Amino acid sequence: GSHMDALRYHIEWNRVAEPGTARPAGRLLAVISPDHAGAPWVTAVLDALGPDTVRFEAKGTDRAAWAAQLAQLREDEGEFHAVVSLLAAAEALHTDHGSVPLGLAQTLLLAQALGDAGLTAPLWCLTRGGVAAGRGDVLSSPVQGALWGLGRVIGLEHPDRWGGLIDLPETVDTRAAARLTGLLADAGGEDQLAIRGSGVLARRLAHAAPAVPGSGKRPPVHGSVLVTGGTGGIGGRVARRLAEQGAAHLVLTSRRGADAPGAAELRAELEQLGVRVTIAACDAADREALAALLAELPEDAPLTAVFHSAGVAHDDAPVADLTLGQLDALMRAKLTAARHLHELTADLDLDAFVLFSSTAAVWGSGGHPGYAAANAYLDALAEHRRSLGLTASSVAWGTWGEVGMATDPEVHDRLVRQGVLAMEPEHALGALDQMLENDDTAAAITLMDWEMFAPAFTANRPSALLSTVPEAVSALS
Amino acid sequence: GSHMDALRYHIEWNRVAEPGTARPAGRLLAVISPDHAGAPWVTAVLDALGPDTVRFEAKGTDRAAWAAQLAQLREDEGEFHAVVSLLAAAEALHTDHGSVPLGLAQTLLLAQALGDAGLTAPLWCLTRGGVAAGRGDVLSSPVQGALWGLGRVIGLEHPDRWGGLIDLPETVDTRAAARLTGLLADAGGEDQLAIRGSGVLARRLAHAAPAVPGSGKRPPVHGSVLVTGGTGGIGGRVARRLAEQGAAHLVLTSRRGADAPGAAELRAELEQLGVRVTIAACDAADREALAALLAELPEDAPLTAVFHSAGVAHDDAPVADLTLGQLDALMRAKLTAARHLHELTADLDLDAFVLFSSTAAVWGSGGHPGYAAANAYLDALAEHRRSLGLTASSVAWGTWGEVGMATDPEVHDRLVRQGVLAMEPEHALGALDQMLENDDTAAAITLMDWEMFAPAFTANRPSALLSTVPEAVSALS
Ligand SMILES: NC(=O)c1ccc[n+]([C@@H]2O[C@H](COP(=O)([O-])OP(=O)(O)OC[C@H]3O[C@@H](n4cnc5c(N)ncnc54)[C@H](OP(=O)(O)O)[C@@H]3O)[C@@H](O)[C@H]2O)c1
Ligand SMILES: NC(=O)c1ccc[n+]([C@@H]2O[C@H](COP(=O)([O-])OP(=O)(O)OC[C@H]3O[C@@H](n4cnc5c(N)ncnc54)[C@H](OP(=O)(O)O)[C@@H]3O)[C@@H](O)[C@H]2O)c1
Ligand SMILES: CCC(=O)[C@@H](C)C(=O)SCCNC(=O)CCNC(=O)[C@H](O)C(C)(C)CO
Ligand SMILES: CCC(=O)[C@@H](C)C(=O)SCCNC(=O)CCNC(=O)[C@H](O)C(C)(C)CO
Repeated sequence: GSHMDALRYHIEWNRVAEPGTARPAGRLLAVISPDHAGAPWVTAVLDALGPDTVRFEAKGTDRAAWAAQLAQLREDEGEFHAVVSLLAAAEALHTDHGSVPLGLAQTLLLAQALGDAGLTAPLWCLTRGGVAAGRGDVLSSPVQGALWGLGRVIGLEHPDRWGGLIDLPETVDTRAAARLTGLLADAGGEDQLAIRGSGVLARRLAHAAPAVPGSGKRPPVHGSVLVTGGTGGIGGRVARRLAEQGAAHLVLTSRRGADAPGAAELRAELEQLGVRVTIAACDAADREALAALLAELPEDAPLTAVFHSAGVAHDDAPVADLTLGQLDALMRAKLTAARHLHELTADLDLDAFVLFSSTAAVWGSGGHPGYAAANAYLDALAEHRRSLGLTASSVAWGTWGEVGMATDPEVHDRLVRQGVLAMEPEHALGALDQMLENDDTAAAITLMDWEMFAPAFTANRPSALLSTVPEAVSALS
Repeated sequence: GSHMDALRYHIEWNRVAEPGTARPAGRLLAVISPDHAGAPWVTAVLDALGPDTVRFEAKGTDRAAWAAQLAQLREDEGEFHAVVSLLAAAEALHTDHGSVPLGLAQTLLLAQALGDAGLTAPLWCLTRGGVAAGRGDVLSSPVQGALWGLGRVIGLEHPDRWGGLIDLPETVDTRAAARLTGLLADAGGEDQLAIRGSGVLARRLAHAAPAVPGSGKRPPVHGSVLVTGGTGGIGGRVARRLAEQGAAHLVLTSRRGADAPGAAELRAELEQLGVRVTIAACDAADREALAALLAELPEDAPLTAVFHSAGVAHDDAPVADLTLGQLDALMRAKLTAARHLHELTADLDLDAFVLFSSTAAVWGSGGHPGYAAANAYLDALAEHRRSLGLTASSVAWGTWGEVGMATDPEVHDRLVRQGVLAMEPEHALGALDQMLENDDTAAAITLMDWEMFAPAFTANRPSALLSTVPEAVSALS
C-alpha cells in the first residue's frame, strides 16, 4: 500500500511573487513564425515587448540559413537581453514530417541556430494554453504542450542560455503584459511559468497524497480493451492485469503484431485467463487501420478502455544534433497515434483512456529531447480531454524493472546512477490502479533516490520544480 | 523567505471513502444533554442511531454520579460498540463557570466518568458547524469548535477508548445518516471527519502555500492597534514589529499593565521608534473595561487592528484530572475575551483581527486539554468571522525561543524531544507577516523535526492528519 503510494507524484502550480514593473534594460529579440503570426496572443505579446524589440522572422526550417541571419543580426544590432520565441503559435504539422508540429520543429532549429551563431541571450519560449495551471484552467493546445517537453531538455543541455517557458492567458491585458515583461527582466529563479488573471504561477512537483482505502470510483473492467504496444514489455503486463480484472477481450497492437517476440506465449497466457485475444499488426499512427480494428469489435464486447503503450525511445540525440527526421520518428507513436485514438473514440464514452508517458516529460532528460517532447504531448492531451468532459489519464513512468525498454544493463546503470531506480512491475501496476481508482488526470509513477537525483539534476542550474519535494530540498542543504 | 515559508502549515479537508451500509453489530450508547436535546440535528442523529440505542441523560456536571450511573448501565445493558455524545449541542455557558460552555464541561466529565466506570467503548463526539470543511462551508458554532480541541487531546491521552469527532451537516437526511452509522461501524482509521452533502471529508495538515507579496492585499499598518497580552513575551515583540511598520499608537493590555515585568523598558523601546504607547491594566475577559478602552481612542487614530496575545497555559492537567475550575481559568482569556473583542469591534471595519492560538489546538498535546480547547475556540472563531464578511486570522504558534511561555529549559527540553523546536522571533514574525500578506484565515507557524515528531505523535495510534505531510510519511515508512 504505502510502497505504491511512495511511487506517485503530481505536477502542481503555486503562485509566485509578482515581478517588477520595469521592462528589461537591454533589447529583446522576438522570433516569429511568419505564416503563423496572426493569433491574438502573438500580437498582444509583440505589443507588450514594445517597438525597441528586434524582430526575426523564422522562415521554413533551415538551420544554416538561420544561423547566418542570426549572426548578422547580432553583428548589426549588438547584444540582446533575451530571445523571446513566439514559434509555438505554428501548430500546423510540418509538410515534410507529418508528426512534427511546425512550431516544434522551428523551436528546435532556433535553439540550434542561436548556439551556432553565438547569440547567448537567454531563450524564452512562450505558449498559450499549453499547460493547465490553476483551478479550472483549460489546456486548449496540447500541441503547444509538447514544446514544454523540449524546453525542459534545452534547460538541461544548454542551462546557461535557456530562459524558460511561459504560458500566456487567453487575454493578454495590461496586467498580464506587465507580468510578462517583468519576468523577462527578472524571473526570480523560476523557469516554468504560467501567467493567469489571478497571478503568476510556477510549476512544482509534489508527492501525491496517499491513496484513501475503500474509496475507488473506477468502473469495472469489461468488454474490449485496446492496448497499443500491447506485445511489448509494459503492455503485456498491463494486458495480463486487465484480463485478471475482468476484460472480456484484449486487443493488442504493435507494428510486428503476432510476429513480435513473445507474442505467442502472451496470447496463450491471456487465453488461460479466459479472455478473447486479438493481436494485430499495425502502426498506431495509421488512422485507417485503427478505425478498421474498432469497427470489427464483437457486438457483445464494445471498446471500454484504451491503454496507449506504443512508443520508441531510441535514435534520439542531444538538442544540438537532433534532426527533424529523428524527431518525426519519436513523435509518431505518441502525438500522431494518440490524436487518432482521441478522435476515433471521443464518442464512445470510454471508462478509461490511459496514456503512457515518461519522467523525461516531467522534469526532462539530457540526450532525450524528442522523447521528452512526444511524451509531454500525451500529458497535455489528457488535460485537454478532461476540459472537453472526456476521461483521460497520463501516467509518467519512471524506470521499470524486469520488462521493457530499460532492462539493458548500460541504460539501467546510467539511470541508477542518476537515482531513477527500477520499479518492480507489481508495484508499478499497483500504483497505476491507485491512480485510476482516484481518477487522477496526470501522475508520475517512479522510484527515486533523491539523494542521488537532486544533486545531479541541479548541478548546473537550480530547479524550482523540486523545491516542493522535501527529500530533494534536504539532499541539497 | 523560503525558511519562513517552511514554518507555515494549513489545515485542509480531503474527501475520503463512502463508508459501509451496515449499522454497528453491538448496541450504541447515546449521551444527551437533557436541557439541550431539542436541536434539529440532535433529533436527526437519535433517529439515525435507531431505537435499540441506549440513552443516557447527562444531568448537571457531577463526575461521581455519572460514574455510578454509567457503571449501572454497563452492568444492566452489557458492553457497547461505541458511545456517541451529543453533548456539544449545549452551547450555553455553565452557570458556575462563566467561560466554560456547558457541553464542553459535560464532555470532559463524560470522558472522565466513562474511564471511572470502565466503559471502554470508543467515544465519538458529534458537532454541527464546529468546523469549516469544504469550499464555502460555514462554521456556524465556534463554541462547538472548542470541543474538537479537547477531543484531539482525549485521543492522545486515552487512544484506546477514543473514537473521534464527526461534524454533521445542517440537514441530516438519509444519506448523511447512513454516512454517520457507517463511520460508527468502521471509520477506516479516520478520527476527524465532516459529513457534508457531497460526501465525507477528513481533516488534513499540509505545508502552506509559499508567500506571495500583497496577494491578500494587507493594508498598511496605521492608526491605533490593540495588542492584548501586549506586555508579555510574544506580545511585546509583536508590538515592536508593528511600531517598526508604522503604527501610530499601540495599546498594550494585560492584567498587570504598567506593573508588568519589563513594561517600562518596552514602553521606552516603542517610544524610541516614534510610536505613541498606551499601557492599560485590564482583564481581557472584562467587557466593560474593553469598551472603555475603545471609547477613549483618539478620532485621529481609530482602531485598525487587534492582535490577541492574552493567554495562560499553566495549571492545566490530564483529561482524567482536569477540574471545571481549572478549565474556566484556561478558557477565560481565550473564549470570553475573544468573544468580547469580536462583538465590540464587529462594526469597526478592522484591517486585521489576529488571534494567537497554539499547535495544541492543531494536533493536540497530552496534558493540555484545557489549553487545547481554549485555543481551538480561537481557530473556529476566525472561520466564523470570515463567513460573516469580517476579517480574521488565527495563528497557531509552535514554540518560540527567547521570549514568552516556553523558555523554561525543562519545558524546552520536553518539546525538543517531541520535535517541536524553538523558533527565532524574527523568523516567527516574518512568517506571520507572510500569513497576513496572503490574508490566510488560519495557519500553524512552527519549526518541526518531523523525524522526531511523527513517531512520537503516532506511537499509540495512527494519525490520518499527518498523511499529507511528506516528511511525516517518510519518517514513518
Ligand atoms: N520501460 C520503461 O522504463 C518506461 C519508462 C518511461 C516510459 N515508458 C513508456 O512506456 C511505454 C511502453 O514501453 P516498454 O518499456 O514496454 O517498451 P517496449 O517493450 O519497447 O514496448 C513498446 C511497444 O510499442 C510498439 N510500437 C513502437 N512504435 C509503434 C508504432 N508506431 N505503432 C504501434 N506500436 C508501436 C513496439 O512494438 P513494434 O516495434 O513491433 O511496433 C512495442 O510493443 C512506451 O510508450 C514508453 O515510452 C517506459
Ligand atoms: N510562547 C509560545 O511558544 C507560544 C506557543 C503557542 C501559543 N502561544 C500563545 O501566544 C500568546 C502569548 O504567549 P507568550 O508566550 O507571550 O506568554 P506570556 O509572556 O505569558 O504572555 C501572556 C500575556 O497574556 C497576559 N494575560 C494573561 N491572562 C490575561 C487576561 N485574562 N487578560 C489580559 N491579559 C492576560 C499576561 O499578562 P498578565 O498575567 O499580567 O495578565 C501576558 O502579558 C498566548 O496567548 C499563548 O497561548 C505562545
Ligand atoms: C532512455 C529510456 C527512458 O525511458 C528514459 C529517457 C526515461 O524514462 S527518463 C529517466 C532517465 N532520467 C531522468 O528521468 C532524469 C534525467 N536527470 C538527470 O538528473 C540528469 O543527470 C541531468 C543532469 C538532468 C542531465 O540530463
Ligand atoms: C506548554 C506551552 C505550550 O504552548 C505547549 C503546550 C504548546 O505550544 S503545544 C506544543 C507542545 N507539543 C505539541 O505541540 C506536540 C504534542 N505531541 C506529541 O508528540 C506528544 O508527545 C504525544 C505523544 C502526542 C502525547 O501528548
